[PDB]
Amino acid sequence: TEEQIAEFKEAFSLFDKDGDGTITTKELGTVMRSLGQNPTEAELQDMINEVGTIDFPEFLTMMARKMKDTDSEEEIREAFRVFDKDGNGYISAAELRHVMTNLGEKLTDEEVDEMIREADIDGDGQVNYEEFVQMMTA
Amino acid sequence: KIEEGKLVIWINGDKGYNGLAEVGKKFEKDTGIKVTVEHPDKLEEKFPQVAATGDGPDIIFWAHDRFGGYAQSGLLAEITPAAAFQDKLYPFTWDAVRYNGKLIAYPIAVEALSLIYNKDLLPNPPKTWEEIPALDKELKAKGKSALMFNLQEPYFTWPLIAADGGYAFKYAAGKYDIKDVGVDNAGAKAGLTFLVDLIKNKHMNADTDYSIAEAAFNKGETAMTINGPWAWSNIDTSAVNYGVTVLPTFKGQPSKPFVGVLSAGINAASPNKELAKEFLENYLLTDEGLEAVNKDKPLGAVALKSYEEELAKDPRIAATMENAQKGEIMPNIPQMSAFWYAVRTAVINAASGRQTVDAALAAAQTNAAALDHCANTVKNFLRKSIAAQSYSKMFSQGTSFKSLNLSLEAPSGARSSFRSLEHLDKVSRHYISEIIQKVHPLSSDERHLLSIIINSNFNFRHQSNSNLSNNILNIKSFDKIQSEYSEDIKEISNHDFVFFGVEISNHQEKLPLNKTHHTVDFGANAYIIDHDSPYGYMTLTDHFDNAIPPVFYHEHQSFFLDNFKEVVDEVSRYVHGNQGKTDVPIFNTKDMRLGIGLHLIDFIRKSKDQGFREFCYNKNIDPVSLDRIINFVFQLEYHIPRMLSTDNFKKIKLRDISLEDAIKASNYEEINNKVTDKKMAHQALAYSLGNKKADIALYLLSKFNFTKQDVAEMEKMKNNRYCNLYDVEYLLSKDGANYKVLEYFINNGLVDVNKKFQKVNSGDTMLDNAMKSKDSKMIDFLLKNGAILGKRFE
Ligand SMILES: OC[C@H]1O[C@H](O[C@H]2[C@H](O)[C@@H](O)[C@@H](O)O[C@@H]2CO)[C@H](O)[C@@H](O)[C@@H]1O
Ligand SMILES: NC(=O)c1cccnc1
Repeated sequence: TEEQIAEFKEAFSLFDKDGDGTITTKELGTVMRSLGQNPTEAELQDMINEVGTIDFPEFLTMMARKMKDTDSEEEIREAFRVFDKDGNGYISAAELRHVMTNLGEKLTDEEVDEMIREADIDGDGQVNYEEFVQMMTA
Repeated sequence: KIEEGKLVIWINGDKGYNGLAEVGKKFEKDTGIKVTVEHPDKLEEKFPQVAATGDGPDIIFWAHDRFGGYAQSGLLAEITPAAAFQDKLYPFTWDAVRYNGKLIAYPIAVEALSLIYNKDLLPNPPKTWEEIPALDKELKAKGKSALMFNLQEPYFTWPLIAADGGYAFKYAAGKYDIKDVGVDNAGAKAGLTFLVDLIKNKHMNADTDYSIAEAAFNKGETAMTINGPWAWSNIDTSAVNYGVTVLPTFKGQPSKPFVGVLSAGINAASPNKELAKEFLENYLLTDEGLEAVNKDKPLGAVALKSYEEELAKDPRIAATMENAQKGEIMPNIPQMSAFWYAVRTAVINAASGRQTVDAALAAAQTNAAALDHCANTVKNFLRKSIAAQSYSKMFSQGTSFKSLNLSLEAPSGARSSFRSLEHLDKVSRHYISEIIQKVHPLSSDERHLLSIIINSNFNFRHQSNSNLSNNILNIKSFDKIQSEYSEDIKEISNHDFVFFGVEISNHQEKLPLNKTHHTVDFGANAYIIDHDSPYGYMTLTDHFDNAIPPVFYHEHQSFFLDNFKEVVDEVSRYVHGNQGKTDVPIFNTKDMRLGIGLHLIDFIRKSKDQGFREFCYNKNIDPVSLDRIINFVFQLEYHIPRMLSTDNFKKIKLRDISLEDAIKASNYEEINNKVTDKKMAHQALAYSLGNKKADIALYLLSKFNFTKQDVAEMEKMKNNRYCNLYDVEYLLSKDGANYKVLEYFINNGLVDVNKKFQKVNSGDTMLDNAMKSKDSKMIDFLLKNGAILGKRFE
């Protein structure tokens, strides 16, 4: 479920002590932490249960498990639309502030106000979330 | 856990478990396999608990709505009936037990609520909910009531909530839309308001539950109840002459009961799946097996065509199915459980007066639709957008990136897309690959040290003489502060980032370890956060000045001068990549630790200081020594886009903030704490003028009534670094930034416009300073207010 990146054989080579295409099991977590992965001790021991040495083939499949998918533009649009009372494609600054203040993970009021100011590209007190979400896609 | 060679069955206590036990005893007579039927309380909650651990019954009975959740958690075996058996049951019943295309249970019987009424009290039952208050009033003349039914389970109130437009999950695009919930729309509010008004007007009691309503109807105390076919047996045992009929309409619309299909699932953990199939297909779902269960407590409209052909001649069953046809088969999606819980709470709170209908249903809507997930999606997206703005500003305005192959074209639209962020990743990628290629054959000591660094957490320290926190820490980027630039700031254009020093965190020493960054102590308030930011970026030095200074500038100079040798003459250097001195390596938060470790490995490998090398390659190096080494070889600088706003931080007061440092930081708290009398105000005003803090100067002048004699006193402050050297009038006029202060002093008669300086540039006047700075506005102000032009001999 990954390609082009090839994770990093590069990173892999840093812990290939003998250059035999394999690394030790006890270093596995470290090599995944060097690439931005934080698997639990239980998941580490369970993926060690499958095989101590691990090779680059098996190393790739393990990182694909923990790798999470980016939210899609459609998913972002739907998350916005559920709070769109009019369906017009606009959410007022007050409505968005209520939403982001009282639902989901707690943020500071300052962070919420910064998000609203950033989303209100016309300064009209309204947020055109369809335009804003399409604009963020390169 | 589940024992082989027998069948344990769970079924709700309101169903015919004795008749089911008789089916089990016939199974045992044919097979020798014992069947035990139990009816534990809260079965539909106890089954997922015990089954997730591989225990529980072999067979679980419940309405089908709970089963998709069970199937999603892996608790149910797929059932494998062949064509002959499937043809014995109605097609729509199999559809009720299909989840993600597979059959996850055997359907048993269709359950729908009906209106049950006492024919002796009420020969013509009401057609509408609206006429029930007047019927109750008539019956209350003899101390009886019109209607009692279970108000503790939302199943029984749902037909009314749904009548005028309430719904659970809308079906659209080939599935139930888990984000289109109809629990707080107008129809749901109208139905629940009708129920609440029945209670407010004393036609019903909010505490009525299943047992109370059943007892009242079966003793003739109330004329009507709402219940399913399983209840009929007890009414038969009671004296009451009852009918079963269509639920009353509300606002002219049918009540719409949620219809359940009593179903039998096989535990995925059961070692008796074949026996369970044999029992369910060839003993229970037969004319004889269903008849025994039904004779105990009626099942409703059974799924087995051959038996239902006769049961459907019963007007009570016809009425059950008429109510079902007005209602809706329940979804079996996993979201049903949360839905029911939400609606239960709403009903119970609204019935009790604890909440209004509007508030109860609003909260139930948010819970049933799981709007926390959507709010989080929105927040995460907007945070990412802010970060992309900061990174586009840097990569598209920073001339250093144009000198390299790393520039970004200015954004096409009114804001940057996420490409800037992707750019960041690629940039970090670049600097990672390069450094890897420089040290690829890694030694054992080098690999051990890199691993130690990979597994280290960081404290991020920001020092200031400003008051940046109360309960909330708020740090703003330079660009954000001014918006409420020199070419040096243009060189990098990372001025929409917040800057942090970096320390190793896994230690029990007093924080912070370090108080200087590139020899600068940025202030007495050290703010420390202990976790990475997802969109931060790290440099090994100050991004604009990537030069490590000689050791006698370092904060812990004596440690390194004492304990090492050659490394003292190696550490002072430019830290950069292959493209030259301005090739500053840039790492995202993901790549930080790898890049730091590899650059540290490179420096250590190039070192002739063997004592230093051995100090670094100590297998048991403690984190404080590690931080010493990293903060010696580097001046790590972490950058967080736009701002830091958090309640999760530490503040450490390193020292008192001096009066001048408070003035320079516009720290009004420290200023008010310190400047309490006229002499401190003298000092503070001199400091404001010397540092060109015009707003602070004007604040001080508003708080104290300055006079000519105050100015004379200020001139005598040799202990003030500015008035020691300079006249007050010099300080008023040297930089145009003090113009508004100068104006104040002139307009209030505190200084003579023509006062000749007695200190630096003695004999000059303010006009001389104004002309030197080419400050046309100050020049003109002075001349308009009586400045002398020119200089004669005395
Ligand atoms: O009240 C919520 C509840 O409604 C249904 O439970 C019914 C069940 O279908 C009937 O067989 C009978 O036992 O009465 C129950 C109501 O007390 C749902 O099947 C159930 O999941 C839900 O929690
Ligand atoms: N304000 C600070 O402490 C700081 C840290 C790192 C770089 N620049 C400033």
